[PDB]
Amino acid sequence: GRYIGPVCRLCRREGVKLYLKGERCYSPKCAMERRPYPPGQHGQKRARRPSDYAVRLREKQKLRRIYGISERQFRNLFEEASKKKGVTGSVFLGLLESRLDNVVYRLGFAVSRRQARQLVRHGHITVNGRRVDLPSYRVRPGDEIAVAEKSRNLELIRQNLEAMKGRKVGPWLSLDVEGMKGKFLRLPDREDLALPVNEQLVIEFYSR
Amino acid sequence: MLTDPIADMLTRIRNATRVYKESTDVPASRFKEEILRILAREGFIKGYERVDVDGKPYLRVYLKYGPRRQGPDPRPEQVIHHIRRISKPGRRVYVGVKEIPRVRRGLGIAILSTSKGVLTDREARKLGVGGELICEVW
Amino acid sequence: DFEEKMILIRRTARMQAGGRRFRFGALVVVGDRQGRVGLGFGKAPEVPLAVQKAGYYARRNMVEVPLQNGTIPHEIEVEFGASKIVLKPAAPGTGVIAGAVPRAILELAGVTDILTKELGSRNPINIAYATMEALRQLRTKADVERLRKGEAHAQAQ
Amino acid sequence: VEITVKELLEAGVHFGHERKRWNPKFARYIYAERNGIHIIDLQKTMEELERTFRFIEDLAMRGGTILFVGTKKQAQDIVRMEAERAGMPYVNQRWLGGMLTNFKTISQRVHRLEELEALFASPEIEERPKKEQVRLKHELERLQKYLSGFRLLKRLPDAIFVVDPTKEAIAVREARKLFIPVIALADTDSDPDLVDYIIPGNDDAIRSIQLILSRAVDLIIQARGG
RNA sequence: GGGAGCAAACCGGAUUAGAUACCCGGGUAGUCCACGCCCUAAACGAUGCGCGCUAGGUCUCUGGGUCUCCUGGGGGCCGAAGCU
RNA sequence: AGCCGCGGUAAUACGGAGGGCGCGAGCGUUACCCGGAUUCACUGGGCGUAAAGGGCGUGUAGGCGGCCUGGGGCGUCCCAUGUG
Ligand SMILES: [Mg+2]
Ligand SMILES: [Mg+2]
Ligand SMILES: [Mg+2]
Ligand SMILES: [Mg+2]
Ligand SMILES: [Mg+2]
Ligand SMILES: [Mg+2]
Ligand SMILES: [Mg+2]
Ligand SMILES: [Mg+2]
Ligand SMILES: [Mg+2]
Ligand SMILES: [Mg+2]
Ligand SMILES: [Mg+2]
Ligand SMILES: [Mg+2]
Ligand SMILES: [Mg+2]
Ligand SMILES: [Mg+2]
Ligand SMILES: [Mg+2]
Ligand SMILES: [Mg+2]
Ligand SMILES: [Mg+2]
Ligand SMILES: [Mg+2]
Ligand SMILES: [Mg+2]
Ligand SMILES: [Mg+2]
Ligand SMILES: [Mg+2]
Ligand SMILES: [Zn+2]
Repeated sequence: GRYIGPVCRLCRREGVKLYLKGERCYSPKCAMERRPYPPGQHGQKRARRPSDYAVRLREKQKLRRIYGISERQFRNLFEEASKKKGVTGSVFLGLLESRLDNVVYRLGFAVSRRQARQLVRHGHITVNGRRVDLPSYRVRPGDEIAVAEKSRNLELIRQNLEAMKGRKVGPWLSLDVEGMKGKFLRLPDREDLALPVNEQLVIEFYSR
Repeated sequence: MLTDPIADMLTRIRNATRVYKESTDVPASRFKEEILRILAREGFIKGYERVDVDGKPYLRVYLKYGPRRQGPDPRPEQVIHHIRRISKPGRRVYVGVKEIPRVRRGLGIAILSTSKGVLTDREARKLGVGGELICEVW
Repeated sequence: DFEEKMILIRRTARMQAGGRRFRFGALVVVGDRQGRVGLGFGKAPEVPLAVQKAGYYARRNMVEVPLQNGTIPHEIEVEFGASKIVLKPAAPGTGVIAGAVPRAILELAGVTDILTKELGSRNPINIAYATMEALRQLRTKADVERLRKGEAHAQAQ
Repeated sequence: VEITVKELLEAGVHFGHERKRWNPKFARYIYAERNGIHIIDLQKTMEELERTFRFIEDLAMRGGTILFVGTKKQAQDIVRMEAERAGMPYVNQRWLGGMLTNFKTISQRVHRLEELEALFASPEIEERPKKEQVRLKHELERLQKYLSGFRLLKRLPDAIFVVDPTKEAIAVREARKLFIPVIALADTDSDPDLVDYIIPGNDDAIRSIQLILSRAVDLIIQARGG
């Protein structure tokens, strides 16, 4: 299935915050905040040089975890941007944002990505006016990501549809706060997304 | 016995240069003349002059070089960094247009014999024909 | 002020009456990823005394690089020893594909994209200045029509 | 001042060296072999002397510090009294592999001379036990020997000046590396592409040496007003 | 056919712990000629064979010329460029 | 235990534990195909010592070839077309 387990420990594995714990992950709690060093018995001891391949892999893992999809199809998404006409680093992401489970988490309707998924899986979501239980979902420019009326008066929807009067979307996006709607303007750029990944280093792991 | 009129020339001018000889002389063909007019159309060589060495017919090619480099090896740069022939005899090499390659990512020249004669991949493809693929300079 | 990766280290043997004696050797890069890049090879009695020294030789052993949209201007090949080094420009998005040691040297010199193979003998050190030379020898669409033609330049351009 | 064909001749400048000890690249520069031992074309020293005085005149107008190198036992005390007149640094005695690609390691030895001149001035020397006294004496002159031209070389020279680019093809090969320009006086037994600013003329003629330095060291001082 | 001298095998003497060897005194094959076989070799520059191109220096054998030197063909050594 | 290798009382290598990395309804092992392997070398190799120049010639099939112009257009290039 999906990975399911001790999430804020990769808040610390690759050494920087991955906001996957979600609304806690802006505390002086999310695990990183306390103890930067990554897991078990040794995590505090002196860390030596990382192999050329170490680093090659770290920065791949980060981007795989951070987006909350498992390897086997993190691949067919890479290998589907390769097969596509344009910059490979920049196409890749481009079809991470078009996935449904992170079409929500940037459209507001959730606290973290792992949560944001549940709402997709469970019949809660509208796509060009229909119900989609499919995180694997290719959201195109002009699509309509909303909520089905039935779930609307749920707290989790709403405390989150709240806070959005203090934030903004992401410039490829209109949020319709009140009407509970959302619109996919275009794809992103590598202009926008300021992730803590370096993407060529990802591709240099999918060269070997 | 003597086999390759052509490959021979290259190797004179090869060995000629890498010594930094001002001038060097090669057994007057019609081919060797038309290949040569290229090599100065495209500034690898200053130019060839027809000269008779011992009442025998010949071509005097003058040699182009780099400029006085410094360092501890003050020896320039053959404008001809590598010249070498592809259609070898008994082992020949005929390319269409599709099959005409480009040399050093466009920085260089491939020489052709075509139904319209003595041609560079640029002049070659611009013309839209091909044939025996000959040598290769840069 | 020069960022500097490190390629390889080794312990080498001398000898003597009663037991061996040694010395260590350190292969080091350098390079402002926009243009330049050096290499050193350093020997010294205790290790990071060498690794430090190897950094020295690289500062003098510098090679400006013709760079062009993070890539290599033309194709290229060079021998040095029986270790045969290949480079070749890659497009935007293909990026430092190259084994162990060109990566180290190409990256730090500043290449985004490149293609690459290593040949026959693979000993680091040869393939090191295999490529230090491969790069000393890159030539530019202008450095070039002003090597040739440039007999009478500025009548042409 | 200026120079003619007339003057060079009497010196023995056409007077080349052998054909048995001979550098092929020296081609361009000869007339022939009147008795197997070559004759330099001085109408091709007028060429490489013009140009190779212009370059010296510029350097004395942008005040350059020009090394002097002659070790061939006749050369020496003519290198000398022709650098001294010029205000210069000269390696007359014996070149050292280093003195250019190692100016530091060497120049840690000037100061050790300059320290020892001054140590010998004061009275505190005599206090040191007289074993060291004569001992540390020796070291004084050693340094005055192989350096009494090096001292005034406080940094790295704008051009080195050889009389034999084959004896000290050592030196020439240093200033090869550390991109200094080279100014050499060469007969035929000497690679002439290893020099940028070159004089074809006699290696060992103690009158060919003599004119050329004493006519160089003019278009130094004249070009530095005086 | 020939057999002086040399000399596997072989006969003795000596050395050595033992000596079927090293050392010594003889010894047939055989090396020698023929005529037919045998057809291997560290048969070795351990570099198959022709032609064209690329600093030279000395040495040496052999040719030709207006022979202080020039120019052909060989055998050697040291060295440019370049190869390794 | 795939390779070099670890174990002869301080085992990061064996068996357990805690901890760790990678993957996930699959994760491993065995068998076969290609890559690696420019280790069959058209692209893309080599023989002095490293595996390798025939022990030397002759010459047949076959492979290959100098300068000047012209006829053929078999190859090779080019365009239209039928097929794939
Ligand atoms: Mg699945
Ligand atoms: Mg239901
Ligand atoms: Mg090789
Ligand atoms: Mg190998
Ligand atoms: Mg006997
Ligand atoms: Mg018989
Ligand atoms: Mg017989
Ligand atoms: Mg026989
Ligand atoms: Mg046999
Ligand atoms: Mg043979
Ligand atoms: Mg000879
Ligand atoms: Mg050499
Ligand atoms: Mg134990
Ligand atoms: Mg264990
Ligand atoms: Mg293969
Ligand atoms: Mg091989
Ligand atoms: Mg062998
Ligand atoms: Mg054999
Ligand atoms: Mg023919
Ligand atoms: Mg014809
Ligand atoms: Mg036809
Ligand atoms: Zn978290």
